[PDB]
Amino acid sequence: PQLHNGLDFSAKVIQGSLDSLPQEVRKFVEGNAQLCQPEYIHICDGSEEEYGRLLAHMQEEGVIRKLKKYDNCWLALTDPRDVARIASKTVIITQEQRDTVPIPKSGQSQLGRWMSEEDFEKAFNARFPGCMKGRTMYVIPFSMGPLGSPLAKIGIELTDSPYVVASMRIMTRMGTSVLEALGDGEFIKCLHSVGCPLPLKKPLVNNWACNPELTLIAHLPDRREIISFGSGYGGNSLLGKKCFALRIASRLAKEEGWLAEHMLILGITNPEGKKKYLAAAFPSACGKTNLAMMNPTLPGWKVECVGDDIAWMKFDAQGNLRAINPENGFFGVAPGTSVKTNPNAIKTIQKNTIFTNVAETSDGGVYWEGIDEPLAPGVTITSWKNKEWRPQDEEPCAHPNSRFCTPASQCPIIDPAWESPEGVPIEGIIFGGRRPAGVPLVYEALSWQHGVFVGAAMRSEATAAEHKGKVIMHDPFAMRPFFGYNFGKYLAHWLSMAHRPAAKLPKIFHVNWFRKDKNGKFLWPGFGENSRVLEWMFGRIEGEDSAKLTPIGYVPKEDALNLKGLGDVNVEELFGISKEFWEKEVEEIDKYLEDQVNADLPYEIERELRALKQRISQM
Ligand SMILES: Nc1nc2c(ncn2[C@@H]2O[C@H](COP(=O)(O)OP(=O)(O)OP(=O)(O)O)[C@@H](O)[C@H]2O)c(=O)[nH]1
Ligand SMILES: [Mn+2]
Ligand SMILES: [Mn+2]
Ligand SMILES: [Mn+2]
Ligand code: NA
Repeated sequence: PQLHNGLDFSAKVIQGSLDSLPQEVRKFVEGNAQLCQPEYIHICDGSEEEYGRLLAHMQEEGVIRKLKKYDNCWLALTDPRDVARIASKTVIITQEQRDTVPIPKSGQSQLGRWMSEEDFEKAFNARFPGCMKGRTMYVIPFSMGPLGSPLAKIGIELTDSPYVVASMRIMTRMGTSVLEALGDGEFIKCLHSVGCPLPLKKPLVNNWACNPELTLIAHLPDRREIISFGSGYGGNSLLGKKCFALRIASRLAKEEGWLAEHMLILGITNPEGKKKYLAAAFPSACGKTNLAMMNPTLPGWKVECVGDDIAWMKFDAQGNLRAINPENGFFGVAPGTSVKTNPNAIKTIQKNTIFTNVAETSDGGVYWEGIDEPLAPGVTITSWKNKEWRPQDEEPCAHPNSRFCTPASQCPIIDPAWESPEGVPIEGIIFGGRRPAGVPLVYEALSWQHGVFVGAAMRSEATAAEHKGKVIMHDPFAMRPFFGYNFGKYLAHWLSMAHRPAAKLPKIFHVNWFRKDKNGKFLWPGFGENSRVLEWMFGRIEGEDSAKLTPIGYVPKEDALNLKGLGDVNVEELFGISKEFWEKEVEEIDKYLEDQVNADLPYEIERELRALKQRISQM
């Protein structure tokens, strides 16, 4: 069917067969093989054999090290220039800027970053041609969600990184069964290159291929495409993790009437054996993963994990808000993780786990700040920078957002319905973040509309490449880095859920684990003690008379919370609501919503802001 042997890359296939791919999958693979000029094409099958060899190869090349203390665990240390998502290089392309972000009255939008089609075409042409020369293009067929679930979506990721392949096997469902399930159906096109064709133009740092200068993570929702160049790390390279999971999915969700959110999903069971599912949106550094796998301090209570990071939610015919975890593993922040703060994570990560940018102990174990396991005298620490490290050094031993990448199936408190194709019925949505002052331990929204306002108004003390130290910033719905489209329209979409006939709208709560006294000490012990707060939400969903009305919403009554074992807890200060603080809070929210959202702000949000101002004025 051709004049030469040009567009057929069969000769370069080293696993699988181009003939076995669906027609549109093949076109995507061969079009990008022509552009990127990889040496080989490896069609991934997801098999155990594929994985072990892939790992052994990366070991054979010094890309990863085997962690000899554990069962089949591996360490990758990156180039320090490639250590997180870079917000300024993360862009969404649409015809009109306003469909992607509201137009800010001053400075930049804090709610997204748009690039024109024209600008993106130029950027793409400056990056991808020839970018995989001398490397293998891996073809990763993957499902976001349980295979065959009506809530699941399929992608194909092309990548030149075996680290991506290994990690995507953990974090998504991938391999031949996905290609079988897909047939000729639609899929998200995911294109990734580390941007270091051979022979290398620049020196390789720490055996970690990347192109910081040209790093660009792009999303083209109208084309169903994600195109990412120059980073090998995390949400920039595992294109399911955030690019698909939140940015593309939230736009699909908008079109199709569902929700794609930065939320954990947990199941909680009381001492009577009654069970409920809760979703919670907190920003990075605010403890979704701790909550999602909680070991509850309260006797007789049980928490089970459905997911720790992404929730895809859609109302079913009965009106239940059904949530799936579209991921297959946990991509968790390592620092701060311990038997104390997260015993169930510790049990999950002892096998078949890939660690990135953590420290290594001389006996081949993992180490990081806050691990709360002292070492035997004589055991030394190699930092994530590959150097020897002593506890009194300036630098930390692990990168502060270093990660583990671990199969979800290995969590000992994994919910037996975590892969159920219909999802789990969410009865409560929880918002929260780090507020050192003013915001009490827990409150409950007065209505759905108020609850959406509470999500919209979220602020949190965030912590390096965008500012020095900790600073309180807006992070509505914990989605500030992740909106697929105009935030004002996202709020409208949330509000519209109230007009679905027979919808069983979840109760909305806001939490604050991080309130501090005058001297900077935490008022609330947190972690497993947060079961006490979950108990109250549970009772509130059951309609128990355990709430006192305040201007910000409902709070627990005096003695409504079980504080047995916690007699030193300053409840006065921890639940205190100051008129002065809240006058300032509503003024600041007003200014932020005006500046950042303006003409796209829904009426209902403006009304909730007025209502809150009014309630505060009567204090
Ligand atoms: N004081 C206090 N700190 C907590 C609590 N729960 C979690 N943390 C802290 O939150 C941090 C861990 O949160 P992360 O794992 O970054 O949060 P996450 O929401 O899972 O973030 P991503 O995985 O990036 O989405 C550590 O600093 C913990 O000490 C709590 O109940 N109280
Ligand atoms: Mn080699
Ligand atoms: Mn997490
Ligand atoms: Mn996250
Ligand atoms: Na390395």
